[PDB]
Amino acid sequence: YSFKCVNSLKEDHNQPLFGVQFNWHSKEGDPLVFATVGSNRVTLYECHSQGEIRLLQSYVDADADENFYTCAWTYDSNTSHPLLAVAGSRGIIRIINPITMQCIKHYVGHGNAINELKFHPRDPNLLLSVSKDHALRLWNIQTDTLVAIFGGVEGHRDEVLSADYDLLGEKIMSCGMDHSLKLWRINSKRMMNAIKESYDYNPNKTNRPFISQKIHFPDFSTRDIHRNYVDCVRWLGDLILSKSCENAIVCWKPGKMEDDIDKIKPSESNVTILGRFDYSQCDIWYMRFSMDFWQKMLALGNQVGKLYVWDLEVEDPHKAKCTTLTHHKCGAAIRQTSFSRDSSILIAVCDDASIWRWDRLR
Amino acid sequence: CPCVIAQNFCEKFCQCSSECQNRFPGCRCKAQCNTKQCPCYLAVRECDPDLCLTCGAADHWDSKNVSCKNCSIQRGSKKHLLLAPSDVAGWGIFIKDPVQKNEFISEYCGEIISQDEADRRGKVYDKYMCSFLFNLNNDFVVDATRKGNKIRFANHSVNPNCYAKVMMVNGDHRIGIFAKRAIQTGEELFFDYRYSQADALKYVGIEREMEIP
Amino acid sequence: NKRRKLKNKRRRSLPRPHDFFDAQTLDAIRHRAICFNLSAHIESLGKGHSVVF
Amino acid sequence: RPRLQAQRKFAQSPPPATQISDLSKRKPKTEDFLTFLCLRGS
Amino acid sequence: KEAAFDDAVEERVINEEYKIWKKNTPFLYDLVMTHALEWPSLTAQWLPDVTRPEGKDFSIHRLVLGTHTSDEQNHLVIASVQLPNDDAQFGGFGSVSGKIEIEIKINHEGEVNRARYMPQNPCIIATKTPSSDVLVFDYTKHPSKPDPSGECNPDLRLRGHQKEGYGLSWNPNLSGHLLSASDDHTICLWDISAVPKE
Amino acid sequence: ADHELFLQAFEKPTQIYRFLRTRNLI
Amino acid sequence: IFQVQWSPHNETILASSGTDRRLNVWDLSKIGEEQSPEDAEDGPPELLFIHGGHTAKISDFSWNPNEPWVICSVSEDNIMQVWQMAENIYN
Amino acid sequence: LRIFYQFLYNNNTRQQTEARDDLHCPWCTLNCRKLYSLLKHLKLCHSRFIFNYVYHPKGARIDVSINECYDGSYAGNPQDIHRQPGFAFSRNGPVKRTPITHILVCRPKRTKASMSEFLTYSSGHNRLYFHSDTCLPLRPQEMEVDSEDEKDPEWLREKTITQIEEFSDVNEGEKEVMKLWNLHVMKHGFIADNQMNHACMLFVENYGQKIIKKNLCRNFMLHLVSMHDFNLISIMSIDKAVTKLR
Amino acid sequence: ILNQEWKQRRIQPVHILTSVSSLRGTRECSVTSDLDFPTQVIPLKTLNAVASVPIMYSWSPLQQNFMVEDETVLHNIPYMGDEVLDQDGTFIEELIKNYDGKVHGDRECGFINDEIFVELVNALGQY
Ligand SMILES: Nc1ncnc2c1ncn2[C@@H]1O[C@H](CSCC[C@H](N)C(=O)O)[C@@H](O)[C@H]1O
Ligand SMILES: [Mg+2]
Repeated sequence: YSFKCVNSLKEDHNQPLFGVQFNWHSKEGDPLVFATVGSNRVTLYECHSQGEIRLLQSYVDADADENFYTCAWTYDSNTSHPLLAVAGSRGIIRIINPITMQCIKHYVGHGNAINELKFHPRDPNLLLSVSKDHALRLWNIQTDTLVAIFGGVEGHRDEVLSADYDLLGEKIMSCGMDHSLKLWRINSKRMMNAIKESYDYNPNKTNRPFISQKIHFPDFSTRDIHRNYVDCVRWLGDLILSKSCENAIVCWKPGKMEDDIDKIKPSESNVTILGRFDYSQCDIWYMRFSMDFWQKMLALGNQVGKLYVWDLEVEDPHKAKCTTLTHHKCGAAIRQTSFSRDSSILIAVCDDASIWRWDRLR
Repeated sequence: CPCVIAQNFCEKFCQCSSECQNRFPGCRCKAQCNTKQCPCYLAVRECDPDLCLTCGAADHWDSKNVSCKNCSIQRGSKKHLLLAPSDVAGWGIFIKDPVQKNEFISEYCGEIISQDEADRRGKVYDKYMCSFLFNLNNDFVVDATRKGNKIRFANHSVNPNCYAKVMMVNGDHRIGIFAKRAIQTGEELFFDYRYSQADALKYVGIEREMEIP
Repeated sequence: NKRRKLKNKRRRSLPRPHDFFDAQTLDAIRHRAICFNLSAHIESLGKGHSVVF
Repeated sequence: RPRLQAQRKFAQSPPPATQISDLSKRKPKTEDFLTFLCLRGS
Repeated sequence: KEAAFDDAVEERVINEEYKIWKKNTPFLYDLVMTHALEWPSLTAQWLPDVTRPEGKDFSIHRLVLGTHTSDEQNHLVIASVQLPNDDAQFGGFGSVSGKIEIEIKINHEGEVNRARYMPQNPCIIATKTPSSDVLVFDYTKHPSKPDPSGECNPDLRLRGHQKEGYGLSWNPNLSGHLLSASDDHTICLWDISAVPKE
Repeated sequence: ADHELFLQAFEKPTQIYRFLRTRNLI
Repeated sequence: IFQVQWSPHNETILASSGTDRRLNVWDLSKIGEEQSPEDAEDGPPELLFIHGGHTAKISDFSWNPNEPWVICSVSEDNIMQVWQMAENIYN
Repeated sequence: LRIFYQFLYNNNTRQQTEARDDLHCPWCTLNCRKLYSLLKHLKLCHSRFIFNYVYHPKGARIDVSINECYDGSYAGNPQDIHRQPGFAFSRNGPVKRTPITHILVCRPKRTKASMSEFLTYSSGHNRLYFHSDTCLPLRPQEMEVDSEDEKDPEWLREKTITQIEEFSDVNEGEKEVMKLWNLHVMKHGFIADNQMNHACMLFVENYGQKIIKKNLCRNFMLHLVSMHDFNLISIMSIDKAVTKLR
Repeated sequence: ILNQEWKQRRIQPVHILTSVSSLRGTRECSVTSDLDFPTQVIPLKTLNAVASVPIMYSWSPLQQNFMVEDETVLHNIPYMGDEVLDQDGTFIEELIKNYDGKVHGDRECGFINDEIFVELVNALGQY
């Protein structure tokens, strides 16, 4: 439980970055690779020993002005090539193949900026895209068809911000500016019929446009947790985690401690809070936390450049942990944290187009 | 009589007597309850299918070929509409097939709210200087932000080819849009918004054409 | 009309028609032209219209 | 005041009118820009 | 590879060039008429007959077009055109509604590889097909509204070829005399000047 | 005034016609 | 080259179509006529005109009766064009 | 005559030059022999800019500026622009699209040269239409009679049932009935009172098996009572319903 | 379970940038090292283009009007481009007065699950 600054870098365009994503699809032993997106550029690096990090590749968009926002690593079932997709303010989604160093797929169906991208833990052709259009879409990146559109008569009213798959990949949570957090399901018969259909469609075959699925109702929701924005949520086994600009992270479960997660009636009107976590100076929004693939530690960026670290272990959240690893160079802000498949290294992005690196000493 | 003090007639659902003079007779017109003679047409309404047993309004509540050109909204036979990025600002509707002047096109549906309520959302709509608000009567305002149909995507002009008509149907106000001339395939649609000329130039100041003379 | 006025159409700000050419197809032209000239020297010798050997 | 402050995303916070050759000056601006005389038309 | 990149470039260039040629046309032609069909064609034949309605500024002509669709029902088509027949006239030049209109559709089995009208009878035309034979038709014997079923009266098809071809020529002086030429390395000649038992 | 703006802008249309020059010439 | 067609109404006028997305018009009278170096760099004399409409392989074309100087053209791009050249070129 | 140029940049700056070997195009080296023809060839061919004739005393001067709009965008099947890459510009198989027709050259003027002067309609669909609800392209075949609009929106049927279920002071033998009816009401849009007789007729004509399978006909009759009470049924049909029921 | 399924795969390694001769002239990027390391330099890579579409929002279709009860509390606060209201931060307060200062989440003063409320009500005897 000790990371040390073994390297720190800085870009040249000096425009703030947002994204950090190790490729968690490393065949055991392969080098550590990770990427980061900035104003209108992407960056490819590789972790080396002795705090060495090596520039690998970088692309850029010129034909317009955009501030890229998110990324996600996946692969191709067909030939196992690594796959990275990104999206920015323009609201378009691109798909790049580093093996050929080209973009092979682009998607345009939103109406505003995008805010996050994630994949189904099991299926690799299912991309979830969260936007400001109040609508959370979901694509089959392989047959080039939309599937669902969550939002409508009972959706979010203002600029959905963040979402998160359950650990197994059948349940989602969503959070946006309207203090509102709503539950969606995927396991429903209708849903999976739809998905299977999606995996089968030839445009040349029919004169019909594929028929998506519109969903106008959350499985459950409330706004009683915070009295401010909510901009990042994390499934916890069957528990919940969320942050606000109120300088505290909270864990809770819906209903009562006795209430199972999978028996919850849609008209449920109660929630159970368990504990709180604390920190200092997160007085702005759009700042995220991450966790190890082994769900044992917690990382979080900070406004003034600090850090705050806990353990996801039996440490009682009343007095679970407190670990602040700090350096004296930048205190502008830190947007996002990221671990490898193991807990070896931890990266974070400062607000000034500067990178950091922290090598763990257990 | 509340009907009376409302300067409004009696509808068959009123409790004004079965001969209460405050009631309304009903269309009698023969060719179509449509031109400048038919009384329903003057006191702008649609000849209800209980009364105009002459212009066919009653007939063919199932069949779809009638004579009363003043029954369409109830039957609701709009046209086939398309969508595309406009040539003025963002999106904008496009018609599909030719149409003769003074003809039905569609309704302008939406949510309904009290007057003052509409003055709150409008405060924000003004900020971005974009809105969907539309005033229905002295008391109610229709809102096409969260719900509606394609027509919400029509653009403003000053010499347009369509116009609105606050009508009165079955004791309920509505809104219809009708062509202002003949129109063939593919054109775009407009109609004056009837803004105050000051704000009209503030929010909607695009011309699409220069001074011909 | 059989005869109307000349071509006149303008307003405050019409939408921009989203030009076609991309940087990605642009730079290839530049590169090609450079090595071409350094094989040819026409802007220097052939005045853009005559080829040296 | 606390329930009245708007939330914030970010922190608190040529002389010689020479010739057409200016064209031939412009398109190559590296890697052996020929004619050696375009630099005057910088 | 390379050819892909190169072709993208070439496409963009061609687009530019067409833009220029369009901008430059007005000083170049005495007429510009462009029209887009849903499916392309492979044939071209002007019907030798013309009608010119009075009180107007335009003639009327009929054109013989084929069809090679992707997969769906094939058709033989002949449509209408309103050429300006005037020197002082110029919505655009005449009426406002339309200057071109389809008038003749006939179901067709396979694409059209060739089509020419008979010089002696314009109501007689020939047809080369993806098959190894020839088809003849007389439009006056079929409605413009096409058979929604599909294939219909071949109207005395022919025989004598084994692969498809493209050659087609009636004899101008002699009726019925018509030549053919196909991948068979052969020239086949029918004489339909008199075939009572079709 | 980063004159590269004036440069970069008028840079673009040039090479196009330049290529086009040769092309049309042949 | 895939098509050649003489001109009705004109004894010395012919037409050449092919795949180059172009269309030519020749002249049998101007065979080897001394032309200015700029006329020559324009092209040889006997070549009369070149059509510049289509943007694909020109599938087919045709003269017509009933009209002196017009030809329709069909490409592989669902495109049908009809034109009449300017008059000044001849005479 | 010495010829000069001037390169405007929205007046924030500029640059000026002079034409060498003038009357030959500074780009395509086209030999124009007149200021007239040269001005023409320039304002037409090299169109991506704009020009102006200044007539400096030395013989000619042209202050150039960039075009502002220059609507240059792809002119083909307007759909290809959005084909997922690798398929766009396939150019290897016939494709169907909507018909259009333009006219550009109808009757020329054929005027004469005038240096003082120096200082097209549509028919058919000419754009890319989109789906009303997903903002996706619209194939030329999908734009057929399919009109993606009718009286019954799914989300509405759901919402009304749910709202009904909020009510506490009701028996299931009533809620089920109200829903089973209101939905069929929506399904056809009944307005005229002369329809209500046929209405209840068709209602059981559809929901016969169900109410039987629901064993709920007795509350159906209570509803018939209520409706006659509201002066829309005659007694001459109330029974007639229970008759047709079995 | 997940680690298991992950253990059934095989995935390529990436190769670092290798500039192609197709662009002898381009731009490049470099990253300074804040620590004792040199700086690497690599030519940028250009992406193809895609076309965008105008803005739009969420909305559900309809064919007849719809009643809506009134709204008394704000329940949410908008967000401009954070530079506009940097000059007109009062508009917020104006709106606040319009709704007479009432937004959901405000005046929360903690939380209540109505069970402790019932307990206090039974406990808060008349004193
Ligand atoms: N002609 C015009 N000029 C300027 N603004 C216009 C306009 N037509 C519509 N608008 C804007 O659009 C709003 C009406 S809602 C229609 C929006 C538009 N049709 C679209 O592309 O989505 C108005 O509030 C106004 O702000
Ligand atoms: Mg493409």
